[PDB]
Amino acid sequence: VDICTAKPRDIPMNPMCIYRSPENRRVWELSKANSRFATTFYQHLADSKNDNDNIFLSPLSISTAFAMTKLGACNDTLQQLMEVFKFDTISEKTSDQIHFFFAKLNCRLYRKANKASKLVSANRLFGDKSLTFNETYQDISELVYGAKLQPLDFKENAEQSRAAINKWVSNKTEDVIPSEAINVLVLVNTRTSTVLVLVNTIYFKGLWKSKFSPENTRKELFYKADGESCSASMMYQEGKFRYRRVAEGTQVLELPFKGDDITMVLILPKPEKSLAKVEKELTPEVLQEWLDELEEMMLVVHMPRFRIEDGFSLKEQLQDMGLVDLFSPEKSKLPGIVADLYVSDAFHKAFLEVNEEGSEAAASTAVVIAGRSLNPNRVTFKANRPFLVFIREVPLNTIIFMGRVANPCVK
Ligand SMILES: *[C@@H]1O[C@H](CO)[C@@H](O[C@@H]2O[C@H](CO)[C@@H](O)[C@H](O)[C@H]2NC(C)=O)[C@H](O)[C@H]1NC(C)=O
Ligand SMILES: *[C@@H]1O[C@H](CO)[C@@H](O)[C@H](O)[C@H]1NC(C)=O
Ligand SMILES: *[C@@H]1O[C@H](CO)[C@@H](O)[C@H](O)[C@H]1NC(C)=O
Repeated sequence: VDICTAKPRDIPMNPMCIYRSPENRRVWELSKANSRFATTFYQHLADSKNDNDNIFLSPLSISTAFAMTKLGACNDTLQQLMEVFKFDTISEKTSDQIHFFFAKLNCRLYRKANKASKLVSANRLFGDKSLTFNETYQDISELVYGAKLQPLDFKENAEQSRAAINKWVSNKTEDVIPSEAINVLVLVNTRTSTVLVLVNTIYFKGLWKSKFSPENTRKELFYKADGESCSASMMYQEGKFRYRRVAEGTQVLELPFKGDDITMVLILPKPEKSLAKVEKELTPEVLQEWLDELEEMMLVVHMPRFRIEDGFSLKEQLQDMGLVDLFSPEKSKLPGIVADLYVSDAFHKAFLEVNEEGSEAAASTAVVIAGRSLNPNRVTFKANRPFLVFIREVPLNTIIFMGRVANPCVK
């Protein structure tokens, strides 16, 4: 039974606790949901960080992790999830249906093979070796999120347990891997013993559709939010890119990878406007508006060559966002997982490496453009100051990664 084809009827979905939201078409709406959480969570994460600190994460990964957890959710815990991750914005739907749409979203995201640009997703459950897990939870987790259940000796050998998990992450999350994201959820019982660990991996390998030439790269000044500056490696190139100059100076620019399914969007505000303001103003609706107004346009592209990485606890922000019960040893309601449970820890680790090739291994490459004469009055895009970055799947319109480049300088 292939999920990709299977209809809603074919895949039962024996849901323990069902919840009705207030008042491909579905797959498209889930992406909106997923994107609403993304930008929101980013704003929270941003306010908790310093302006000149880089930010990077994969919100798709996060949504997926907590969607998996939602499988056993019940009562308020269930609702809070549906609300915090905006799953309830798919008007008049139900807990279990969200998982059908995710099965579809995943298919068109990962199963659809044919690269030049590679997007792979790996999910695994690591549950206590000596417990009896609910078979519906098992099956559905496997079916929908392709997550298998591996037993570990959490009780008597937590040390070796951690090793087992890491040996697996390494085999998945860093062939070369220049961009990835890892999400870990620790589920514990009232006794402070690890019952289950949810692990989500997503990583991307993509060659620029219009690659820069290393020969044209040169050390130049990047201007930090602290008013100082440092030496960045500026990549350079001229060409046809989807672009748009929106509200008060802000430049939006799309750089697609080979395949055209996956692209990198940059958001670069004028020198006199702070990235902070833009971040605060970045509502899901505005963002969508910007992506639409994008039109091909010959221009020059000055963009630094960088490697950013990030790591943070999901707990605080998620709580402030409404997700309380799930972390509350007393309130946490996840009955559908074992035949109590609460989330003790939820951390996220990610990094993105970009260069003349794209999200790929640096290479000794050159470029020759022969009979070209471009209007001396063309637009220029010089990212020598902090700018946002998304890596979205266009067809499905989902934000795979996102972050901020506040300092690309390597020193
Ligand atoms: C695992 O949880 C599932 C719900 O996700 C339970 O399945 C239900 O079981 C009850 C009684 O056994 C049936 O009346 C329902 O038809 C089943 N489905 C639903 C959606 O409720 C199941 O009981 C649990 N299994 C174990 C071993 O605890
Ligand atoms: C949770 O939902 C169940 C049935 O879905 C219901 O019986 C119960 O009253 C709700 N609240 C609690 C605290 O169990
Ligand atoms: C992961 O391990 C498998 C063996 O199951 C091996 O075939 C594969 O090459 C490894 N992948 C990476 C990225 O190391």
